[PDB]
Amino acid sequence: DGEDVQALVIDNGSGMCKAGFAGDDAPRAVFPSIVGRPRHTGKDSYVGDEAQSKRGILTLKYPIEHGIVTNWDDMEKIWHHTFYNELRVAPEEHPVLLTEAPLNPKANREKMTQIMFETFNTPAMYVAIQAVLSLYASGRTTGIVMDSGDGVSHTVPIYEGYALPHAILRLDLAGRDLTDYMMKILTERGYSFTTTAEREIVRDIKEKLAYVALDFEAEMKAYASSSALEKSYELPDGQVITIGNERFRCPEALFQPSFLGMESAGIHETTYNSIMKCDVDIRKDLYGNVVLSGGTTMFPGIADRMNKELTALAPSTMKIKIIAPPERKYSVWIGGSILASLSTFQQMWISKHEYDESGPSIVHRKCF
Amino acid sequence: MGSVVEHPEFLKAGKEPGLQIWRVEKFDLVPVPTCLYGDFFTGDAYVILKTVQLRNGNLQYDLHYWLGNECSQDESGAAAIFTVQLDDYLNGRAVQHREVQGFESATFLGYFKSGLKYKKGGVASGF
Ligand SMILES: Nc1ncnc2c1ncn2[C@@H]1O[C@H](COP(=O)(O)OP(=O)(O)OP(=O)(O)O)[C@@H](O)[C@H]1O
Ligand SMILES: [Ca+2]
Ligand SMILES: [Ca+2]
Ligand SMILES: [Ca+2]
Repeated sequence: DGEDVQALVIDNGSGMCKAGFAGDDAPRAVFPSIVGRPRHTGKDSYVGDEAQSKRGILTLKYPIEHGIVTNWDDMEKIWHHTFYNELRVAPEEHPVLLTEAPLNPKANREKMTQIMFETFNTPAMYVAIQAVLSLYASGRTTGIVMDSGDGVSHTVPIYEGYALPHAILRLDLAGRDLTDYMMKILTERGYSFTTTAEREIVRDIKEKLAYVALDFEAEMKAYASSSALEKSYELPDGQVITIGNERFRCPEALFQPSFLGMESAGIHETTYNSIMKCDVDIRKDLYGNVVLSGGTTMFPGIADRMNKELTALAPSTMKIKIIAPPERKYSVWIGGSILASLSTFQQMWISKHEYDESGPSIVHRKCF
Repeated sequence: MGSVVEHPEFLKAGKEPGLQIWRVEKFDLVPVPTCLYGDFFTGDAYVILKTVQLRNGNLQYDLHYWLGNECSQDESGAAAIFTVQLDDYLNGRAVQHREVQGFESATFLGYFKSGLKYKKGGVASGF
């Protein structure tokens, strides 16, 4: 796709990579962030859906864990696949915006930068924090983003365009944990979901039928008495199963991590704690601009439940607003697309010239 | 190495006490004709800088990004980012404010002595 120079936007997540062209309202390519290599022989590699389909003969790996790159050789294959197989571009002809997680280690930031300039010969590149881009996509400069994906959740207070690092909180409770939990409770129901292919079916049941109950205890009851809210789901073979309270117990684990044997605070309490770590004078503006982002925030009912819970934790006169855009699976990416399209961003990128002069540590000064 | 905005409009911003208004137009920040100040298209987003003279010789800045009910996501996103960029350009000294149609602060509404007015329509999305 491509005004004058066409910038690219790539949002790399633990579970999914979202990539596309700056100026588009949505990522053109969305694929699983999985690299597969032969269990025996041909060097060779597969990415995304093709790796998944050849899983019996490949060793599959996820280069990103909890939002952070832990394998750079496999990350390079994601990126190569992104440029040549998905976007069909020559990376040397385009400025590239990449995203990162809140608090990404310093060395990781340098490596991404080095890889783009030395492996892919990008003419220019930039690295942005994912939560800050979602805040921008919602048309705000101040607020708190609760970003939840497949591997990590974060609460990220932002003020006048910038994250407040001391107040950011990380919770290793996210989509993958919920899929796994749904496998466990559907099993207890009487079914059997334990295998890899089964995990894929369950991931789809969670995405299609799960929801967050506004009142968890009154819901268990409505279900314990009546059958009216149970749902049918058709398996790939035509068998039809019935889902009952597993529908809301699954995402309930976001608010009650003990359901997963976890000692942590839930997403509502993590959001509160992040707010309370900020200066008292900006907290009203945080409560008033709670932005949800990421695929694990797409459960129906989640925004109403966050509103109820934060209302209970804050003073009764505090105005609370939870913003949950219908496009929030891709808010990160869209924010990056807007940022990279601005007439005034020309000046922001790291150019190849700047890289050649200062090396990878240039990122600490240009990308903040 | 720096990241200094070179957009002609940043060079004009906040040079003297007064009101300055720009409209987001296809991912660019465009000056509004001064005879049209106070009439906002509800399908658009704008950035407003109010500069007040301080006893001190230096200038006080309040940046307000105004969001029409029908403005597109690229327009509200861009108005917010241009606000951050202008504030940064001004050495952080501006106080930023988000202004939503129908819910603007009294201070913002007070900038328009003949009363702000909404009109339907606007520039098309830059997406
Ligand atoms: N409609 C849905 N309802 C519930 N969960 C969903 C829905 N759609 C997607 N998800 C889940 O969202 C997760 C992927 O979201 P996302 O792309 O934001 O994550 P990521 O960026 O890959 O991960 P992370 O941000 O943790 O590194 C998966 O767990 C997926 O099952
Ligand atoms: Ca993500
Ligand atoms: Ca418009
Ligand atoms: Ca400021």
